[PDB]
Amino acid sequence: ESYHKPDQQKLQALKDTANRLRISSIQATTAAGSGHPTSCCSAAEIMAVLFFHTMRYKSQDPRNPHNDRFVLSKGHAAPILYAVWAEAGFLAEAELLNLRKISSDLDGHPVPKQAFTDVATGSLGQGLGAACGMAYTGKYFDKASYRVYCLLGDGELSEGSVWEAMAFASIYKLDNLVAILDINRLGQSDPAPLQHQMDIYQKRCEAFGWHAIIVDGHSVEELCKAFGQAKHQPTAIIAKTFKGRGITGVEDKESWHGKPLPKNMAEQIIQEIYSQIQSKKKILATPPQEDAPSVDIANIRMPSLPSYKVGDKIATRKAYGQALAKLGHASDRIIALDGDTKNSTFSEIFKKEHPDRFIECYIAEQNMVSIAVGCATRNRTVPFCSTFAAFFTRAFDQIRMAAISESNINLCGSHCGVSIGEDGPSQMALEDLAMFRSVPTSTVFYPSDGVATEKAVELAANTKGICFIRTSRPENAIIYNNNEDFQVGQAKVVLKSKDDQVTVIGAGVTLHEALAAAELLKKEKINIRVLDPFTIKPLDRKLILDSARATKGRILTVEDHYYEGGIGEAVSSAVVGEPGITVTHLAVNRVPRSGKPAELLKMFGIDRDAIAQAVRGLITK
Amino acid sequence: ESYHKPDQQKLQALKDTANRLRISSIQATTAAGSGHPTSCCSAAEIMAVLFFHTMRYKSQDPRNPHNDRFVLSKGHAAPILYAVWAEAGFLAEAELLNLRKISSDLDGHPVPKQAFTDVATGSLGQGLGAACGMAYTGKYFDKASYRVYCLLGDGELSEGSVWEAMAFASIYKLDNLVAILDINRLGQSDPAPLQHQMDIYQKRCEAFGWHAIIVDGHSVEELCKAFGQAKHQPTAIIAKTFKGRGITGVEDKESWHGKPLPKNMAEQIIQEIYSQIQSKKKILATPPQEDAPSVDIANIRMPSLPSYKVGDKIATRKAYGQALAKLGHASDRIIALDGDTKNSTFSEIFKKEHPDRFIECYIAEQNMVSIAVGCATRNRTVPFCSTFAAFFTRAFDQIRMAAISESNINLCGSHCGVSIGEDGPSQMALEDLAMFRSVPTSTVFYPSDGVATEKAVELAANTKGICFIRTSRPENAIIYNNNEDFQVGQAKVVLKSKDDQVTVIGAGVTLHEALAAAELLKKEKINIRVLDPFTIKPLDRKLILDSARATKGRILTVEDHYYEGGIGEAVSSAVVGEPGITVTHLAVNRVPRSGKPAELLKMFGIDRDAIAQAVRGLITK
Ligand SMILES: Cc1ncc(C[n+]2c([C@](O)(CO)[C@@H](O)[C@H](O)COP(=O)(O)O)sc(CCOP(=O)(O)OP(=O)(O)O)c2C)c(N)n1
Ligand SMILES: Cc1ncc(C[n+]2c([C@](O)(CO)[C@@H](O)[C@H](O)COP(=O)(O)O)sc(CCOP(=O)(O)OP(=O)(O)O)c2C)c(N)n1
Ligand SMILES: [Mg+2]
Ligand SMILES: [Mg+2]
Ligand code: NA
Ligand code: NA
Repeated sequence: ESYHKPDQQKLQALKDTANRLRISSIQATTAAGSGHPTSCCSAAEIMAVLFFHTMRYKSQDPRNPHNDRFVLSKGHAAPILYAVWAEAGFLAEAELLNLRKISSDLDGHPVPKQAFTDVATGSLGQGLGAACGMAYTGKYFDKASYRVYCLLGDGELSEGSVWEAMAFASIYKLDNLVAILDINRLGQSDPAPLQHQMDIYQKRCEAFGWHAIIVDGHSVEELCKAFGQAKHQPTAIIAKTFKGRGITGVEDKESWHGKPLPKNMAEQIIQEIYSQIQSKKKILATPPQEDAPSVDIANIRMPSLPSYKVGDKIATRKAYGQALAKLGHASDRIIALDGDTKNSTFSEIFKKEHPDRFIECYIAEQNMVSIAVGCATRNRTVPFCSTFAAFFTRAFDQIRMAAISESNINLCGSHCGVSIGEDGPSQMALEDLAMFRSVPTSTVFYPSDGVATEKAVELAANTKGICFIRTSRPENAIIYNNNEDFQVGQAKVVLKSKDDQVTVIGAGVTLHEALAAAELLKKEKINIRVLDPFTIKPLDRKLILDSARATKGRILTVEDHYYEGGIGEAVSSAVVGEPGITVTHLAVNRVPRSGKPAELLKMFGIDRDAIAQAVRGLITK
Repeated sequence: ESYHKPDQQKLQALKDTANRLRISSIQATTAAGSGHPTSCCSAAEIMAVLFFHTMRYKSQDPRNPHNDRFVLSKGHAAPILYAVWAEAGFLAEAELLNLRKISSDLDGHPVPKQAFTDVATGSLGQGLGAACGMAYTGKYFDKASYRVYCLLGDGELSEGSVWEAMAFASIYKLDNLVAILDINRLGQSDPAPLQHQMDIYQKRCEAFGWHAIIVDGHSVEELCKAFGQAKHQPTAIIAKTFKGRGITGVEDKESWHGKPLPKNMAEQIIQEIYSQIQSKKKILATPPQEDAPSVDIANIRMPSLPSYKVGDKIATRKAYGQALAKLGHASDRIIALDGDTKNSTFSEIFKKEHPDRFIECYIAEQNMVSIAVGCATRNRTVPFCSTFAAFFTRAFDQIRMAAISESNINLCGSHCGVSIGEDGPSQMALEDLAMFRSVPTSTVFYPSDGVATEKAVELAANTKGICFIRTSRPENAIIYNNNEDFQVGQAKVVLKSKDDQVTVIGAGVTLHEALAAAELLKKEKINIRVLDPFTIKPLDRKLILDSARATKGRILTVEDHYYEGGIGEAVSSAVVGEPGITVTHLAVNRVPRSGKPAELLKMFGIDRDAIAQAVRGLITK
């Protein structure tokens, strides 16, 4: 479709639109008594041109799969996003004045309870990565005509996650992606480092493989023209703007970030702005080409039961890769992402079988999570991203924001605990249960053998929210029949007798250490009940207490994790006050060190001998 | 001091050194059965030239404050670091063969139990930020002649944290810093994105303000020359290398990252390499100019007691800034860092009073933490870094690695919980207690008024490990006398009577809600004991149980945090099994939303009315 070169009337209408957007941003934030009108005002021409000249979308159906995508990475400009959607006719204009109220959904930063919002972006520097996932999906998966536009602040460009996204987009040739940089000179508490050194922004963007265009960000004509030419690269529109543009005496000034105008001032400024508006008549949105495919929404089922033999040995990290590849044969919706760790996590098995649905994200965990979030938007794909669980700590803010975004992504973190052995603590995940349990939409799977791992992958695929699967480096025996039924929130008793003296709860390597401890103790005529949680969150509280009532009220938890936030604390929190119920914990008490897996389990007090000694001390207490 | 231009004999000795380093890296990793010899071999000439021509250091005193610093950012090249320190005469050569053993300190990645290691770097992309802190300290604080050298991998350069550090170094004119990029074409599981496109690396470095020099990374002469010229910019030595250099048939090949040579192969390769060595005679290290100043090690004490009046109102975020500024008058060792949030966290007060000791880190939380770690190395400074607690999640891997680095840094995170109100959940820290409690060297302060905040700052300054202070946005009454004694691990009973029916544990805003609940309940002739933990980690278990025994065994915890990993779980874990002891929790059950602070405390069930209802239900249970 050809560029429609605007006439003066259309340009004036875009100017009028921009000024209406300024007025609304001021009105809403003054009414609220909080917000960021000066951050809205620098972006007003950009927003007017994108929404009312460049982009193609259904104004009454913002989530429509054919629409261009817009990502407001500088999320504190939310009032101007709300204003554009009122201008487009989707929101009632009166509702804008209810910004930030508990009675409204026009919250302080954008969130997906709003139909026009796909991802939450209030933590700066994350929007471009989500936009990259949307664009990758558009070009390679949907193979559709929609474009993706992402508006960033200049201070925001200090976040390294932005530059990971920059690099991703040029690696993957995202010529359907446009980044708009609101170079308004100022951050929150000082000028942004580069201020109005436009040439340095351009050099940085070009060095990272983008086509970079410097524009006057307050010229609707320059913006129309720059937006109106597609490229064969991701394109950066580097817009020179003034913070607080159009607010006399505030434009280009410090001390105004995140400060609303007092009511007397708002009135005077609004009259000034209003005097610039030539017509009240609004521009209409233009709809998209409807070429996005149908996506099925059905449950995804493994093509057959697991085919692992009891007593065979496999690491759960390898079972993960096998299971993911298997599920990829059952649904084309499954995609896999990994951060240069595919030979360690075994996501390489998926890549071998389904290369078109594997996304190499390189050593860039923050961006990987954001790509996954973007790919999951509008239910276009079912992403599984993997790395070492330790390195998911690099992406905690992206994971946190993924829950605020109501995202359905699946994360598999390998190499948990000290049982990795010789690499040492940098590679050892000892805080990942704490981290993922604190994510409010999470389900935490901790499979203890290959069968449980395959079942966890299948369950995760069909579970909403942030699903985490904790996998382990060493090989462990298969203990479950292939036809064992597994469910979220259902634990398994893997050893029991009628005279059990303690219920021992372990998972992964510590489940297997608990089973070996049981063999040790049998020597001593002491029996223990052994329970495998399967999911750490939610925890099968009923089976845990039923078990504990069978074993004199005594529970012992043993985990390859630090004491805080893990299995022991989950169990304690679930059962505290239950009469005759006691909980004793074994976990890792400090930063570990290198050695063989068995040696470290011993050093840190979570192997078979430690468990046996804790059981004896309970019995003799 | 002039460059000493090496003769052919010196160049040959550097070549011989490089080849000795290759042999040792192979021997050690073959002996261990794990490790990364091909990642060592690409760096062997770089390491030989740095250690035996360019840098100045005391070989027998690696921690000496006058020494040049070396940071191995690509930490999996640890065997070659160990080999250089054996070559320099500090380590016994036999010990190299004990790599990765539980009987050795030559662990899989470098760690500060090694005298020659300042920061742990096994999580890629963090070393350059630590190096920036070291260089900033050298140039601006110590005002000393030492230089800082940081070796990075090429895959590693995909981490956004690297680019934050790149930008920091050019902002702050770190002309005493050199980054060496080991452009060996390959990452772990595939070629690095840019492969041997040296010109693109150069353009990226130059765009970020560095002086960039492309060299043959296997030419000792080119390396000597490039290292031998100081600049007025941070300098990037962009070294074209081959992975596995010198290992015939492995050099430049895929499928060899992190794979040791089998013993038969090692023998053949080592003989080949050894045949290239012209002399066994080793080069000696050259010592530094001794111009680093003396740093005192004494306790740091506030110059006076707090001067806050009971019943006055102040937010703990503002008390933090006031307290930090005050302590800065007592010791020149205190430095402050903030990520473009100084007007929100009130670290601006410190900046006003002590501008030379404030480091603006911009919107780059990962790098901020790494700068702090680097500044704290060798005890040169006592850093306090601040941002919103929510945004510390962006830096969790840096914090995790800071504990592995045995670092003494202080972190103050503001804007905790839903009590911030209108910005919404992107800004609300609801997982920070979970996160910081999981850091094994942490102390977690949660001050409930301005007096407690000042005492927490003072205590943190004098406490080893990762200290976290959780501050709050809204103003709250001062409840403590200025002369109240505070200690790590000591809680306070702030309300008690002889007929108390429940012990209510709150902190920050929920302490004040618990006190208002107590006033509500008094109406009903119900008294409650109210306990302020002060530190969440370590928790005053004794006072909590003594309190609970006075209140019919009943504890109620109330927190502006998610359920997992916070105060309620800490308390439960501490007291589970204690007879007649029950714990009931109130916390935030899901992602919040915008509204007034009081409205959100109500919506999420953690305000005075929620507490009063939970107390009544205990009593009537
Ligand atoms: C990852 C990260 N780090 C820091 C910040 C903080 N911050 C912003 C806000 O969080 C808004 O999103 C902040 O203004 C709060 O509302 C302040 O709360 P108070 O309680 O103090 O009122 S916005 C921002 C600066 C961004 O500058 P630019 O990128 O240049 O954008 P522009 O406004 O100039 O267009 C900072 C530092 C966040 N949010 N995320
Ligand atoms: C933040 C982050 N993300 C990923 C990685 C993984 N990784 C490395 C190692 O972690 C070593 O530090 C990895 O090799 C493990 O030892 C493998 O464990 P196994 O159990 O599978 O044996 S190293 C690395 C690739 C780095 O490439 P370059 O930067 O190019 O360096 P070079 O080797 O070519 O010189 C990756 C992805 C870590 N560690 N950190
Ligand atoms: Mg700005
Ligand atoms: Mg490499
Ligand atoms: Na899922
Ligand atoms: Na401290």
